[PDB]
Amino acid sequence: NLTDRLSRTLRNISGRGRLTEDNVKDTLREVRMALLEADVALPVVREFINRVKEKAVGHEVNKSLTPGQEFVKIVRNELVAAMGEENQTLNLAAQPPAVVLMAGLQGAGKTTSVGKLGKFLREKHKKKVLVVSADVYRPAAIKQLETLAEQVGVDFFPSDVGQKPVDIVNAALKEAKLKFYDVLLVDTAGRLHVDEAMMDEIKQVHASINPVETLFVVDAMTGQDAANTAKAFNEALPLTGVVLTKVDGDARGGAALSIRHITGKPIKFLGVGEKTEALEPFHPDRIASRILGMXXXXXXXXXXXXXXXXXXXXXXXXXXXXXXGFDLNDFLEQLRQMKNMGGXXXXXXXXXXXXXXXXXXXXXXDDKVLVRMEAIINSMTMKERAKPEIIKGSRKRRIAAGCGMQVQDVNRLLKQFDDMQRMMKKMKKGGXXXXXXXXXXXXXXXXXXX
Amino acid sequence: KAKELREKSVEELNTELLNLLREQFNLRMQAASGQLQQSHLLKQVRRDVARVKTLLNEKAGA
Amino acid sequence: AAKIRRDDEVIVLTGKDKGKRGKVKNVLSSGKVIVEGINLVKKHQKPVPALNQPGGIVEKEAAIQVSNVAIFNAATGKADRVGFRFEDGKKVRFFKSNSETI
Amino acid sequence: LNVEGKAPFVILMVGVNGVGKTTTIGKLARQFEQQGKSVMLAAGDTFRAAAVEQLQVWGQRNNIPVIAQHTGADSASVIFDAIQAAKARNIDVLIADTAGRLQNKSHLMEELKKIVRVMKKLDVEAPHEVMLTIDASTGQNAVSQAKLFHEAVGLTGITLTKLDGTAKGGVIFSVADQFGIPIRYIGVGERIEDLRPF
Amino acid sequence: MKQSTLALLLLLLLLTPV
Amino acid sequence: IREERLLKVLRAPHVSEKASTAMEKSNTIVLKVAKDATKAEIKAAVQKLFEVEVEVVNTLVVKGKVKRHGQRIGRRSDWKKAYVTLKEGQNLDFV
RNA sequence: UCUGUUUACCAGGUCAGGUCCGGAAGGAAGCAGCCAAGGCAGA
Ligand SMILES: Nc1nc2c(ncn2[C@@H]2O[C@H](COP(=O)(O)OP(=O)(O)NP(=O)(O)O)[C@@H](O)[C@H]2O)c(=O)[nH]1
Ligand SMILES: Nc1nc2c(ncn2[C@@H]2O[C@H](COP(=O)(O)OP(=O)(O)NP(=O)(O)O)[C@@H](O)[C@H]2O)c(=O)[nH]1
Ligand SMILES: [Mg+2]
Ligand SMILES: [Mg+2]
Ligand SMILES: [Mg+2]
Ligand SMILES: [Mg+2]
Ligand SMILES: [Mg+2]
Repeated sequence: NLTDRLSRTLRNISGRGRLTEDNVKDTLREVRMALLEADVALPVVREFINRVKEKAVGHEVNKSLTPGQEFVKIVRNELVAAMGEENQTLNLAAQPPAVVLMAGLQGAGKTTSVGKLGKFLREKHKKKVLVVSADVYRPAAIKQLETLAEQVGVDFFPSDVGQKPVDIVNAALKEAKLKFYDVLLVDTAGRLHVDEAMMDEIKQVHASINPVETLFVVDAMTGQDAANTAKAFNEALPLTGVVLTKVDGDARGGAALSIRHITGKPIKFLGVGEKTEALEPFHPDRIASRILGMXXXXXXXXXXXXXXXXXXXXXXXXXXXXXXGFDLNDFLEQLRQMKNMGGXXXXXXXXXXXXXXXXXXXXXXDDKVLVRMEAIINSMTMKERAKPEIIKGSRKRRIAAGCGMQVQDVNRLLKQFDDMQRMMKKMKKGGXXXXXXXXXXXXXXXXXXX
Repeated sequence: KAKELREKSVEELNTELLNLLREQFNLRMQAASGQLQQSHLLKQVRRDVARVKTLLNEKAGA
Repeated sequence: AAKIRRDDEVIVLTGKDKGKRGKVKNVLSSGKVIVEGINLVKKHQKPVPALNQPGGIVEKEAAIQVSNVAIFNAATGKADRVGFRFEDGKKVRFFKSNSETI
Repeated sequence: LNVEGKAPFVILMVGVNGVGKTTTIGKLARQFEQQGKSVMLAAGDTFRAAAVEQLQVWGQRNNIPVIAQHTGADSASVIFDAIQAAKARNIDVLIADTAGRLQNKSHLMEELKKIVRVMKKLDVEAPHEVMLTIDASTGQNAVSQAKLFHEAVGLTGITLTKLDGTAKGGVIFSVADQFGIPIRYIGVGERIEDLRPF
Repeated sequence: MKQSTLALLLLLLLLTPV
Repeated sequence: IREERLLKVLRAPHVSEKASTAMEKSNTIVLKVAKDATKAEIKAAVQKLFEVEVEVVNTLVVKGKVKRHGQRIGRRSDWKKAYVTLKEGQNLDFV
């Protein structure tokens, strides 16, 4: 949670006019102690913050002379170029065959990441995927891959602990070339970088498969040893890329920076939940912005994921509002669809303009509130949903009693639907550019918060 | 302040005052763009200016 | 020359809280003080979405006239009245009964 | 650690994803069976793919009964019934697994709390032990892990794993300084004999 | 598409602070 | 001119649809300036402080509206607006 | 004696969603949708 420390830091800087180099210094020190609190590659903390120090001395901006915009912009863009220079769109280069391996320390997230890639590339590539587990060591690891593969709808190549990993992956590659697959995901056992028999074993594995891609998997909570791990794995194995996992934790995962300092290999993907859908393309703009608290890249990516899962359902709510007008039917459809894409952190990060006025500790529980709405509007007869104005006291007693909640809550939800009804009408009558530009941010006077 | 400023020559005061004006300009430029969180800053600088000026005078006056 | 100050432990002479003791949060200009656990009122708050303020009945602490609170002597366990003397060159407060400094 | 005198003595295992909970449970199971204790296992990870099977395989290897349920079932349930089968077989120690969860998710922390409440409702005195598993490659983020985990389930102990690696696991110092939570064991490999006393 | 962004953006959003 | 005067001229960026329109289409920015400043001094002050090239500065004076607060009739203060033409050359942006 | 149709909570059954108890095992009150049904108009 750098944003607590980095917020006091870079926000402190963004206050003071024509800042002395001393609070510049102190702020750098707090970024250092902040990344030190994040257990990111402590020597690489020192290096990074020395770089930020040298960069932050002589900048001038006519737009706004504020040095805090300079520290925020510098820390951002510098973490950006050090983390691979805005590589989101690029990802991995696809050839008609592709063979990718997942390697790294015990428990970093390799098996999970393999299935995430499977799902993601299954969606984007429109092609066929085969996966295989080279892990004969961890109990039930193969079964884990089989389960994940069955869940993501990806062909699974069987293997058991009684075999040799080389023979297994050789068989897998053979079957794959025979059955005309393209993307191949090979999940390997977790291993210490200082374990020679294992590292040799998978040097042999790589030698047998001849992969186009070797991906090192990093827990974002990985410590100072990262630079030592990445190098080791890059010296024997050598890796062509990096995946950074568990970024949904408060760990800042700048260890990958060390990993990208030694290796020089791009970081392709951000693991952002425990679910298969949780593979994101990595992007330094997104991780650095995510740290800083306000983001333009993650705003366009969460509005484009919301718009992708909600396209046919907002066109279903727009067709029913074209025929019967806006009802609790079109609203309820909006509710279930809205509950399926639901998350709060990907929503507040999309809007920096509203988060500048309100506390960043603001959270509505979407899983709670949304499903509550679905439930309450599941307690209405179809006439009350298509004709909401007839909902009365006894009706709200009935609705409140049906879902096992309070009448006040139902009042609140019908209030919400009232506001969204109005908004639907205002959107209907006015031109899109006028209705979007005429929205007012009200202060009861320019004096703030009152 | 004002003991601190008192021990500086007229020139360094004249470099200080211009600095303060640049800072002031920048600050109200921020406040005008609605990007300003701490408002306590305007008053800080707006008053410091006066301090400086009030010295320049007495260094010329006597 | 102000007798009752922040963080003094006081005892309440008058009102529904008569006899209760507590700690001073702050003072107000009008001669009113606000004391810990003292003079709770039940206030109704219209829920405010900007401050993420829920609604409901908030028990809050309402200002009490400073004439009504006495500085609590911990030595004697009694309410006291206060006076001023000069010790060192500094102006200091003391209890009238045992004439000991604070 | 003293596991003596309870029917059973129940130990809850907590920690974030991938730290070594399920393997550690295996190791402890061995360690205490070596001391003549009768031990059984709760697979309290009913969430992650093969999270129960993995422990069941460990218990199969160690001849230690593992209570098990379906994927999608309740973890706390398997833990309770595990305490019950534990009592039924007249054993000293049950070791309750839990699904990995990031400490800052904070609903899952509440899931752990629920588990605790469960073990409380079977045996009024249990669990007497809550142990947090920390990875050695981890660090000052595991400070915060110790914070939300201790704030949640009231940890009585800590086991640091993967100390056979190059990582010194120094973050312990900052944790133990803060919460005064005693370090119990250090995991030094992936086999059953790889547990050591701190 | 547009109407998606329009609707759901200030739907989710406008629901949170208002 | 003296620089000390300059830094006192330009109050604030003027934000509105007309403003945005000219800024995009004709390459022109819109300023609230001190009531007494002149085209000379505004040309000078932009060219100096934003360090970009001014072509010409057109101005007008806005009479403040008349308002009522609690029956009382007040008068919002006057002020001066300046349309400031930059040559196609420079590209002025809000970061 | 059959057809359409309607009839929010306050006849009945199923009772999704959600919600109470429990750790679970599982029960449970029951909104909505469906079916009788209350009818009636037409026969
Ligand atoms: N919250 C969260 N959990 C993740 C993420 N990626 C993986 N995990 C989780 O972390 C744990 C370890 O993942 P797993 O795939 O077994 O890692 P592994 O590297 O294959 N382990 P091993 O080295 O034993 O083979 C699993 O609980 C899993 O669900 C992520 O991006 N976010
Ligand atoms: N080298 C080494 N590896 C260990 C040690 N302890 C556990 N591991 C390993 O780390 C990986 C994850 O272990 P596991 O027991 O599945 O961890 P978990 O915390 O139960 N994972 P989840 O949160 O997904 O349930 C396994 O490969 C395992 O062999 C250790 O002391 N040393
Ligand atoms: Mg694995
Ligand atoms: Mg486990
Ligand atoms: Mg002209
Ligand atoms: Mg004119
Ligand atoms: Mg006036």
